[PDB]
Amino acid sequence: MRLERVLEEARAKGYPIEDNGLGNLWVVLPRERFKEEMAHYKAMGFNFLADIVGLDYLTYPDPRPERFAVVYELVSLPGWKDGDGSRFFVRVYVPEEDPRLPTVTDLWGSANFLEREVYDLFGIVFEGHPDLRK
Ligand SMILES: [Ca+2]
Ligand SMILES: [Ca+2]
Ligand SMILES: [Ca+2]
Repeated sequence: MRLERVLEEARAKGYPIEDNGLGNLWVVLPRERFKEEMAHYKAMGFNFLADIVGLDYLTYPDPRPERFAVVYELVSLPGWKDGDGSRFFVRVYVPEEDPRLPTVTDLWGSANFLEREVYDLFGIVFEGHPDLRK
């Protein structure tokens, strides 16, 4: 199952893993490794980017590595016929000094809309997005 492999790689690379006991898993990626790993997840068969959620930790009581984070919902869709239903979240922290991430619109077509919603809401730039060049 793809999710086993995702977690094995995260453990080996020292990327933080989080669970909520309800079957939801998070892998925290450093911004410097984000695009390479997203491309690897696509190659592994996470063919559906379901969602991107922007987060602002300003005013919440527990310190985080950065003010902002972006969360991606990746899915291996159970169908034709590889694809096993694996689903997990990627979280990447984004510095307030440089609120910027690589686009993944080259990997998933749903990213066009999802990234634009986050840019409009938080001002986080998805560099390379067809609407956000320059
Ligand atoms: Ca969902
Ligand atoms: Ca969702
Ligand atoms: Ca959503």
